[PDB]
Amino acid sequence: LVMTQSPSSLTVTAGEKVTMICKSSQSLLNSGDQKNYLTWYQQKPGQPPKLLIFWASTRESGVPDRFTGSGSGTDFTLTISSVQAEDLAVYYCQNDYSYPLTFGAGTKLELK
Amino acid sequence: QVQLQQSDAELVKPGSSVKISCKASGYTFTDHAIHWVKQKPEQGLEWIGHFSPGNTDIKYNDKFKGKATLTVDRSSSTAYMQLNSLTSEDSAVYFCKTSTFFFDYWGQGTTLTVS
Repeated sequence: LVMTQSPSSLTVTAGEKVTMICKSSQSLLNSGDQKNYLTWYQQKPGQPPKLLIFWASTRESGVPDRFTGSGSGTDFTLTISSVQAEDLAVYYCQNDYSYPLTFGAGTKLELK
Repeated sequence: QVQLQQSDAELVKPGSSVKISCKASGYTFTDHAIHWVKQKPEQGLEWIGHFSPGNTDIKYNDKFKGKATLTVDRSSSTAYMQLNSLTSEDSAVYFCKTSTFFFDYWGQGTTLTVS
């Protein structure tokens, strides 16, 4: 099971909106409980990854409203409505549906 | 607070073997599985496997079956990972982490450089 992220990297100015994509080869929708088992991690440099979103759209405790996960099935997006200096990171999507728990190659956010 | 202290950075000669530690505290050790993640030096995470303490359920990523072996010492709340036959492929930062998105605590990482 393959997770494809795009873009690999991108450069914004703080203030601007940004979108990154995560496709999976196979659907992450479990009709068991009707949730997409897709997780987003923010990893800043010199730092461990940090949970942002789980079940495609549900935002972890503490994470600002400017991060919005969407999509279902095989096609997901993460959107930062207004990028802040503190958002400089690599963003990874992880398959939390079946073993092995594969990650995307990540989208690296850089700033001007 | 919850803490995961990982062992210090390791500089090591090829075909050699290393053992990362992950000392847990501030939570009952047996509640949550320890997962291990390889961060490739450029960009990329690879899930190595997990070790559920209490229930001795140990999953490995096929990629790492043979490279990685996950032990645990319950008396001291410590997860271990051992890496064997090290090539410069294995040069990376290695993280221990708790659970699959329900508990979210990571180690500060352990760099492993192979020259």
